[PDB]
This record gives sequence, C-alpha cells and structure tokens, in this order.
Amino acid sequence: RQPWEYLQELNNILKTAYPLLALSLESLVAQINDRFKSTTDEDLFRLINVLLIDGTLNYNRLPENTEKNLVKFSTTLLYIRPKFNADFIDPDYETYIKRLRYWRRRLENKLDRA
Repeated sequence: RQPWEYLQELNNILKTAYPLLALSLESLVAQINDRFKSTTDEDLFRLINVLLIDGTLNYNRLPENTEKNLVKFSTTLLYIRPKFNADFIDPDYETYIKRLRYWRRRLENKLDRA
C-alpha cells in the first residue's frame, strides 16, 4: 500500500537524481528487453522437454491427469494447433514418451539445422 506507494516514491526520488542515466538505463533495459526477446519455436522444445521429463518421472515413480494436462497445454499451444491436437489424440506413458521423444527427436533435428 503506502509502502508500495513509498516504493514508487523512492522511484521518483530515484528518477529525480541523475536522470539521464535513469533514462538511459531504462532505455538500456527496454533495448535489451526487446531485441533479445525471442520465442522462435523455443517454447516447443521447452514444451517437449518439461512434459517428457515430468512424464517418465511419474512413470518410474510407479496417465489420467497426464492426459488431462495433455489437452490443457495443447490448448496453450495456440502449425501450432494441429500437432497440439495430433499429440493430444495419439494413452499409456510408453506411447506418450515414444511419440513425444520422437517429436523431440525431430524438433532437436530441426532446430540444429538453423
């Protein structure tokens, strides 16, 4: 609240001092924020990783909530929709690893060609 208001009150007190640098670093911040911000099929490997790693984890720990999340993230996969469906329709963990690993196999094979 008022301390969170005091946080901005510091920020103005920050902005009041040496503000060219406060301009420039904020300018630096957004500059680096923008030009480096990239997701060119990167979430796809980030998806294939976090799923298959969680998936074999529970499989050795012993696919319902696995199938329930499988539609959930394929929804977040907004091309983007068909393989989200094609993985959602294609189950036991043995197929679920094997397809997603083969999916990761080409996705690594694709991204390495870049």
